[PDB]
Amino acid sequence: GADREVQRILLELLNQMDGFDQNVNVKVIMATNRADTLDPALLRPGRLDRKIEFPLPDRRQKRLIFSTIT
Amino acid sequence: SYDRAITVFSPDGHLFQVEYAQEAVKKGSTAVGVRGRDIVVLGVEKKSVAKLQDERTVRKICALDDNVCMAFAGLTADARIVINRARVECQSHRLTVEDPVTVEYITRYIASLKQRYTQSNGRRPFGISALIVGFDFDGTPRLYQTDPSGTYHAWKANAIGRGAKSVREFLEKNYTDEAIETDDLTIKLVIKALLEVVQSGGKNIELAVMRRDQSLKILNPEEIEKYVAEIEKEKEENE
Amino acid sequence: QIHSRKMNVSPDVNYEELARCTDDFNGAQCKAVCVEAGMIALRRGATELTHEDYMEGILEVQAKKKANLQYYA
Amino acid sequence: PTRVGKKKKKTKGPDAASKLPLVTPHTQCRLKLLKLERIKDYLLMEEEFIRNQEQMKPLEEKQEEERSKVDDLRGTPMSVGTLEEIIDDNHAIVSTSVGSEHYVSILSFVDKDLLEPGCSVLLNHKVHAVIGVLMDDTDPLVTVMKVEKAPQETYADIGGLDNQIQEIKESVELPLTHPEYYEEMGIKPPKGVILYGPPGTGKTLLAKAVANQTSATFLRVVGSELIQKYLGDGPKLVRELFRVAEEHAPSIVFIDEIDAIGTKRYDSNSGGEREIQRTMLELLNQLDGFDSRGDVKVIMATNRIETLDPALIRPGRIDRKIEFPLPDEKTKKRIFQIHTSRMTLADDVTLDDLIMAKDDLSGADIKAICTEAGLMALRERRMKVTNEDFKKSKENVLYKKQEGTPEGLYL
Amino acid sequence: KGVLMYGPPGTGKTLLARACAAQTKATFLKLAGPQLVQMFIGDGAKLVRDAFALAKEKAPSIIFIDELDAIGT
Amino acid sequence: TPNCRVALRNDSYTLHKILPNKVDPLVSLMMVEKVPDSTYEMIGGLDKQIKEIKEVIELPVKHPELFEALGIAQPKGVLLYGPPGTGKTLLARAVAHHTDCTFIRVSGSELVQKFIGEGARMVRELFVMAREHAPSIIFMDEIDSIGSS
Amino acid sequence: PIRALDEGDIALLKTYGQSTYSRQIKQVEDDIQQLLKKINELTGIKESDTGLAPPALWDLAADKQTLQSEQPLQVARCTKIINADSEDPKYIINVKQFAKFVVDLSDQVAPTDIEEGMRVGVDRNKYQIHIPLPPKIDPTVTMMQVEEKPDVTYSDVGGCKEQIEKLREVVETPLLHPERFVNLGIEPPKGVLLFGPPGTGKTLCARAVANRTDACFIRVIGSELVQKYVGEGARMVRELFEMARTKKACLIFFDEIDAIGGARFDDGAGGDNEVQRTMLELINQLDGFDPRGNIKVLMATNRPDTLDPALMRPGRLDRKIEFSLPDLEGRTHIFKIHARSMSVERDIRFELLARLCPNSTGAEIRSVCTEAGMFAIRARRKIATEKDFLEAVNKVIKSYAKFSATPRYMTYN
Amino acid sequence: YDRGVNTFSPEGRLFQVEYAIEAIKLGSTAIGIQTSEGVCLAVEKRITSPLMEPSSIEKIVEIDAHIGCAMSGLIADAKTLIDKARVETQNHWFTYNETMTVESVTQAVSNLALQFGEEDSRPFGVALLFGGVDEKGPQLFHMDPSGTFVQCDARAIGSASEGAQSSLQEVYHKSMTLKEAIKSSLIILKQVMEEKLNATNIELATVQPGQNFHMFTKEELEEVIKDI
Ligand SMILES: Nc1ncnc2c1ncn2[C@@H]1O[C@H](COP(=O)(O)OP(=O)(O)OP(=O)(O)O)[C@@H](O)[C@H]1O
Ligand SMILES: Nc1ncnc2c1ncn2[C@@H]1O[C@H](COP(=O)(O)OP(=O)(O)OP(=O)(O)O)[C@@H](O)[C@H]1O
Ligand SMILES: Nc1ncnc2c1ncn2[C@@H]1O[C@H](COP(=O)(O)OP(=O)(O)OP(=O)(O)O)[C@@H](O)[C@H]1O
Ligand SMILES: [Mg+2]
Ligand SMILES: [Mg+2]
Ligand SMILES: [Mg+2]
Repeated sequence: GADREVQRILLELLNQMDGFDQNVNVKVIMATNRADTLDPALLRPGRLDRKIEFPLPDRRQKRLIFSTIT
Repeated sequence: SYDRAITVFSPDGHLFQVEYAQEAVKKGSTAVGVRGRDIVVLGVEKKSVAKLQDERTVRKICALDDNVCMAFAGLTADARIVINRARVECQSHRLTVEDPVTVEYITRYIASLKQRYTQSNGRRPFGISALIVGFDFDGTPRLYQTDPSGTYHAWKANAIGRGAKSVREFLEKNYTDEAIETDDLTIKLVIKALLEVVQSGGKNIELAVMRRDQSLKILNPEEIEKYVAEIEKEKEENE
Repeated sequence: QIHSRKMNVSPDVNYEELARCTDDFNGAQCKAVCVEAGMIALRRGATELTHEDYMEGILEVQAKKKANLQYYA
Repeated sequence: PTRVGKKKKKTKGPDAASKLPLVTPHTQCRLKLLKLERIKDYLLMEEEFIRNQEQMKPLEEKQEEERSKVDDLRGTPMSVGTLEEIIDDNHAIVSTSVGSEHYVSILSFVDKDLLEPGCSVLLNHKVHAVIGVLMDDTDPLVTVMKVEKAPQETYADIGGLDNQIQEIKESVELPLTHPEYYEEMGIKPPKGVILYGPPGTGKTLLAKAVANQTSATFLRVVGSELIQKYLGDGPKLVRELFRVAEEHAPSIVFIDEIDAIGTKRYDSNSGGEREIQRTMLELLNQLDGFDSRGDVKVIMATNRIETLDPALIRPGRIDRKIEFPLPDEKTKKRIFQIHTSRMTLADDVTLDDLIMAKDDLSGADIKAICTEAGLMALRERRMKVTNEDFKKSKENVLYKKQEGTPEGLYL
Repeated sequence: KGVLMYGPPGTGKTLLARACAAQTKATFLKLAGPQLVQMFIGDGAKLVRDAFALAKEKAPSIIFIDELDAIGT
Repeated sequence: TPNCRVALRNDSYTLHKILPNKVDPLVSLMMVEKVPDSTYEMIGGLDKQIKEIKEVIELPVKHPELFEALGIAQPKGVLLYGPPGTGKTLLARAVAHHTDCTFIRVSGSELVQKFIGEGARMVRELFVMAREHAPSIIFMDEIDSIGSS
Repeated sequence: PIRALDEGDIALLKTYGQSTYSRQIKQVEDDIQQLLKKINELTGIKESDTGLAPPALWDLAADKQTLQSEQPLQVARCTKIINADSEDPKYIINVKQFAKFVVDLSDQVAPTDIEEGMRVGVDRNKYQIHIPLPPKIDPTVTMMQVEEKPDVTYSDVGGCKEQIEKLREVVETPLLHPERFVNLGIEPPKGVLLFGPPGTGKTLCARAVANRTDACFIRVIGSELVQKYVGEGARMVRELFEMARTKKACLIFFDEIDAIGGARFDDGAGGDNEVQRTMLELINQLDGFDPRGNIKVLMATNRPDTLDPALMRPGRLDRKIEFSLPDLEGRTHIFKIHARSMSVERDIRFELLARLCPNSTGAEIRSVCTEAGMFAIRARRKIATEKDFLEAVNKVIKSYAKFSATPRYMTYN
Repeated sequence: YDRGVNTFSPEGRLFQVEYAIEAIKLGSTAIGIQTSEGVCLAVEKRITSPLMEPSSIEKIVEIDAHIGCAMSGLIADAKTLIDKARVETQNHWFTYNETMTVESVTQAVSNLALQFGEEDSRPFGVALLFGGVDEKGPQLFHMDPSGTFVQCDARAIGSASEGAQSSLQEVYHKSMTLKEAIKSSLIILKQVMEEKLNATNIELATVQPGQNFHMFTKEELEEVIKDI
């Protein structure tokens, strides 16, 4: 019990994102830790079109964060 | 409900791991066998060939000596070892004692081999059940069977495999007090008993006979087709 | 003996027998042994107790029961 | 006295359907044209006889002075109350719907014998006095659960289950039709019967077939009908349902899927499981109420039996446990005989071949094959059904569940 | 002002505390554990404070608490 | 009438009027009231699946006497399944646009509400609301919820 | 190669096959089911009763001596009293469905008999106490204090005589001989709970000594102590333990105490919604008002989970009497019980039966005796044979119980 | 606790051997009576099928030409103990030119009835009755999987053990004869079995002093049945 309660909150989220109704002009921004864990039904486009990875920095972006703080 | 060791008794006194091996017998192919007046016979239920393989390597009936036969159920891995072992013992007996091997001696060996193999941990018991047929002991036809517990036992007619209970109930209403002489009549008994197969395709039967003096005679699927025709012909006359 | 003051006890009581036979017992169970000994003497209707009645009370507390067990000659 | 209260003065209302179950040609024949037009004749006349009944009654009544004034002596919006206790001095203590309890008078025209604690009465608004006792009427929730129409076909509909059909007929139909046998040995009939097994086997069929051919009042309760949320509505209905079953016939109470109302009795302190559990407990109590059950038979039916409360399963409550297995290769011949009867069967088919190749399909599997093979003939534009439609129906319907076997491992 | 008695079982937990106020007469005040536990919400805490404040109004009174491990968790 | 509500005069409790529209609480997304979202032609590449569903919805409803003449029971249940998400919803919305029939949308997780009871009784109150508009098609979203095991 | 069906192709199916009787048989069946409906709303027979009396005796009653009960008589409610005060009433009273009130008595009474926990007549507006009423004596106790002989013989529960001997010593010996207690110097035990497997003889050993008491006996329904309204079940268990302690030599039998039970001295007791109202009030009145009583109370349940150590603290409950299975001779006695009263053969032996019943209850033993009779009904019989019982034991025990796989036996003979 | 023979209870005990005694209880019944004229012996067959050949079911085996045997419980454990008991009398004759006495047979048998965990396997599942005529007259003995060896005057084991022993103490006395005790035995057998007793349900075995041959009855058994 109550682990299918977590699992059905996914399903209600999947329905009101890609059900019949197609609620236009609403926008969904999600952010996680490690995202290899999660459900592939989220990751299909039409629902979660944009896949953006943040690196740590790299070099030439250490410079830019050094600039903006100092 | 401890069923995870072989050296433990239940609080009502059982060995469930011995009991679970006999359930693996019931997923095996059926085989029956009767003894006759002079000619013994046994038959098997052969499964369907899958159209792209050779069928001389699916052997389910073997001979240990020149005068004793064998039919089994269960799983073919454990069956191959017991066959290969018992061919040695019926040969080594002949060396130590110059007689041919009686049908009763070789079943005590197979049962005792399955016996001592049950007792120690780390020795998963043989999930097969054998039928041993031979008119070998001085013109006397006999048939026995084994059991995964390791208990050899003598019948006069037998059935194993999936749904043997239907066949064993069938034979008690069919095996007459009339000892079926005229040995094609005795073969007609087995082919009619295996005509009450789980499927009874007609072309899926392999019967093996022994006329107590020859070698093993595997029948051919034209002679066996002749006996299936006369069974349906004589059954139509009964109406 | 404090708890057995209020009942008819046979005055043949070996407390050395009662001291060592008790093990892993609190005084709650030791009170219970004395009352259960008196209840068994009521079952047979005897007026008095015995050390065996305390030993029978010991078997009654943790619910033991014996027999002949045919391992033990 | 000897015959105290003469046993609640109460009749029974059985079913009214099974008007004429003799349509026995079962085909396009002039007999069924003649049979049904006879049935049309008797129903039109029974319509026209009662039409003339409310027609030719010149009465034009004038009410009696005593009855007309008492109807105005009572209030016009009468309210329904409940007796709790009685003091015989023309005033007693009753209860409202909310439970407010009032020392109201009772009027001296109420037929002061029907006053028993638990009986329903009528009340006023001003002084809330007992105007008149109401007859033992129930809520609309239980009246839906009383069957009006005999549903479907008789024991010829099912495809061979006769080892178990002869069991239930001994436990239900035989004690009602012929209770001579039991008194010949002084043996009481069994009380409760549980039907269990794999699904799609015919548990609901045998419930419908008994409800077809019976003279009992058949009550239909399905599981989670019986669960509500107003803190007493659960155990109230069980008392009301078996009061109705007591006052009416030697009766049959069919409760279906009691696994949704009984499993092993855990008692978490949260007030969600108690309402289940209090209702669960009182049904088991009202089962063995033993006051006067008056031959009320109870039939219960689930799929799994292992997840049940063992207090239900024990004898004393329920005496019969019946398995409905996946049958055989023999009664399959009868189900294929039945479900292919009303269709133009072509003479190329060997339906034994389908029974031959398979071992564990059910009755609902067979009916799905018979519908699908008929649909395949419509696809290739036919009426008769070849062998090939049954081949394509067997492949299309069956392969959705079959998973897991050690092929090659055995032989 | 807080001294705690503990041991394997009692007969020695209550019994020593029974021995404590038997010969110390300074206004003994016993209190048990689930006697605080009511269906009344908060009247556990109400009875805790009001009995303590009553024992504070008495000048020599000591406070006993019986099976505090019923809520000592 | 069954489940008949009446207008009751609040003073003297007299029957003011028979009220129509027998009880339908929370039937909002049921009978959608606006169909056009996607058409029958814009799917593509799924023609066999379209043909089977039309044979099980449109064929039994438009011509019931064909099955009566043949002597089989008409089917009523369809399970659609596909792992990644491939057209499961469009084909339902196309039938929603092209049926000329009462069409009920139930994303089933909305029958759990909070209470003992209430989450179940509306299922009974659902099919009688579908029986009222007697030609009907009821749709389930995502039975990986209620209906598991 | 799939083809679907055009509109002309529909007409091929719909035409062919009895185009003379197709609709001719069908619309007759169609409109007759319409006619089944049209009879039913045309009939609509249903009529009322409304419980009136014959007008021979109520016409003079229906005179002004109804209005003399309308306008002079009142509509007063009933309540309970928490407590009182001295020299001045200031009474505290709960409707408990409405609020609790601080009220007065009306002038028609004396302040004597307005004691605590009493039903009183309460004004609708000023809420004054009008008439004190009894606690509704006595259907709250005597409807389960039946004081009636039950039909259970002493020879019915034979075979468990030592568990009976425990209960015969605990119950009977103080109630009729509290003299050897003085002759020895002891006092009787005053607490016994029963638990064990269902259908063992729990209610039997209760009802057998309820038959052999010649005295007051009370059986208590476990769900009766569970009530719908909050604060109502405790009020009942008040009234039970008060008016049972009045008369002497009585017995109370609690049964199915699972609903009112649970360990309240231990980890749980996080309940407190009308179950603990019953529970806390009963453990209040179990001690406190019982030093050296006369009325013994017995509990019985199927679940040994719900043991309270506060009950099992001595003073409330003392002894754990549980019931067991019969060895053989108890079983063979029970088979003779359930078969002496039916049409049997005079030559069957029952010791052969109890061999085949290793772990079984008398509920199952009774079920075999009924089932064996059912086999006699299958054929034309009127007396049971040996094999009738032998099929019944196979049908009951060797089918659903803990033994299967009978054909693969061949290891034991 | 139990789950293994290398473990004690807090009270005693096993808890493993106790379960081995339970495995005897589902065997077939068997009665032997010691009498000064000789030891008789009886058993019940419990045949399942008519196709099942009856003489392959052994319950009386011949240990030696003056000692019989009777078993219950597990057949698989029994065939090992029968095999050694024939060898132990045979070695004793080889090195002493004499017959091993009936008591000292079972000493050799019990010496690996108790070896099950005493090496450096499970206990057996079989109880035995040994009857024989040695130099001290006729003897009857009984053992168990716990190796507890004892002498009995008239013993009955297997299923219906307690039901036989209660009835069997009623009729036994010291001055019985052999022909009396045979028909005294099978009266108890038809009381405790379930089928009608005939010539196919039971079999006998008697050993006499002067009749070291023929520990058996072969269809003279039909004559004893009608002498009921
Ligand atoms: N033995 C049978 N003979 C004829 N028809 C059968 C049989 N078994 C099943 N059927 C068909 O299967 C359908 C469903 O059977 P039914 O629902 O009664 O089985 P069930 O065990 O009640 O299944 P569930 O428990 O899932 O409801 C019936 O309408 C019937 O037509
Ligand atoms: N076969 C197809 N033809 C045309 N468009 C498709 C197809 N499959 C998916 N799409 C596109 O994918 C989008 C989402 O389709 P849909 O909502 O059916 O996903 P789904 O199959 O319901 O997924 P899930 O059931 O896993 O949520 C739609 O906008 C649709 O245009
Ligand atoms: N020991 C016994 N001796 C005689 N009859 C018995 C015995 N045990 C059970 N019975 C039979 O079973 C019935 C008694 O069951 P009992 O009243 O003990 O059930 P119970 O303990 O009340 O069950 P539960 O505890 O589940 O309510 C009697 O009708 C009797 O025929
Ligand atoms: Mg069903
Ligand atoms: Mg979707
Ligand atoms: Mg009971």
